[PDB]
Amino acid sequence: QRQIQNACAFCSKERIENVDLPDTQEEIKRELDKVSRMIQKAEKSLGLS
Amino acid sequence: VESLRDFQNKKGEIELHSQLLPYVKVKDHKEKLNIYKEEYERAKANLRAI
Amino acid sequence: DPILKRTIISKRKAPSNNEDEEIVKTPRKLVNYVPLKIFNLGDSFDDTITTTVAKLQDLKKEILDSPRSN
Amino acid sequence: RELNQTSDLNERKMLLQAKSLWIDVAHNTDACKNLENEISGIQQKVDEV
Amino acid sequence: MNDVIGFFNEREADLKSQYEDKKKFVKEMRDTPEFQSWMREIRSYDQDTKEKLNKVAEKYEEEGNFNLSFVQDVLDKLESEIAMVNHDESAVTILDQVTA
Repeated sequence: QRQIQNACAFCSKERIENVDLPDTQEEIKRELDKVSRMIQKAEKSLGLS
Repeated sequence: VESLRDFQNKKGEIELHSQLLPYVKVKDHKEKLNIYKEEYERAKANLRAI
Repeated sequence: DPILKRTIISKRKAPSNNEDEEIVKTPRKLVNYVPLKIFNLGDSFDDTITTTVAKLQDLKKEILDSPRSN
Repeated sequence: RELNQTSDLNERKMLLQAKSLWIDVAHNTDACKNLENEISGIQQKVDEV
Repeated sequence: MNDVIGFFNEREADLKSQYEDKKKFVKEMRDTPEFQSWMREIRSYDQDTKEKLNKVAEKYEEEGNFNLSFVQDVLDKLESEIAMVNHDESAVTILDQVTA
C-alpha cells in the first residue's frame, strides 16, 4: 500500500496499465538512465535549471 | 565537426563489441555454464554416493 | 588463429573447480520468507522531485491558458 | 516555451518511472499472491493434522 | 529401519529430481537464442578480417584490461557515448558557403 500510495501520488496507478513498456526491470532502468542523461543534456543546453 | 568525429569513434566502439561476439554476453554465458557444470558434477557425485 | 578470439573466450578449466560453500548446502529456516524487495532495480532518479516538476508543468500550462501580453 | 519543450521529455520520464513503479507494485502483488498460496497450502496441511 | 529406509528412498528420489533439474538447466544453458545469435557475429567479423579492425580490437582489449572491468565499464562507455551523441549535428547543414 505504500507503493500504491506513491503511485497514486505520482499521477495515478490505474492510468499506467494502458501504456506499453517492456516488463524487464533492467530495460526500464536503462531507459530511466537514458532519459536522465537527455534531460541533463537539455538542461545544459538551456544552462539554467 | 568534432561531434561528428566523436560519433564516428562511438560507432567504432559499438562495432568493436558488435562485430565480434558480445563480450558481456559471452562472459556471462561462460560463467553460468561453469556454475551449472559444477552443480551438475556435485549433484551426480552425491547421487552416486547415495 | 587470431589471439583476439582466444583472449575474448574464457577457458573452461580456468575456474578452480568452482567449489561451493562449506561441504553441503547451508542450513535454512523452515519458512525463511523475508520478502523485502522494496526496490526492484531503477532507483537513481527520485520520483518526488520530478513529481513537483510535473505539477509545475501543468501549472505553467494553465498559466499559458491565461492571457499574456497585449 | 523552451521549458515546455523540455517538460515534454520530463513527463516522458514521468511515464517511464511510473511504469517502473507500477511494475514493482505488480511484482510485489504477485509475490504476495504466491505467499498467500503457500500459506493456504500450509493451512490445508494444518487442517489435515 | 523400515521407516528410515523409506525415508532415505524418498530423499534419494528428491535428490534424483534435483539432479534432473540441474541437467535440464545445463541443457538450456546451451543452445540458447543468444547462442543462435552467435556464429553469425563471427561471420560478420569474417566479412572484414583483421587490419584496422584488429588494431582497434587490440586497443579495446587494452582499454578493457586497464579498466579492470568487462560489463560495468562497457555499459558505462556505451551510456557516455550515447549521451555525447545526443547533442550532435548542430548547424551542420552548412559549412562552406559561410566561409565563402
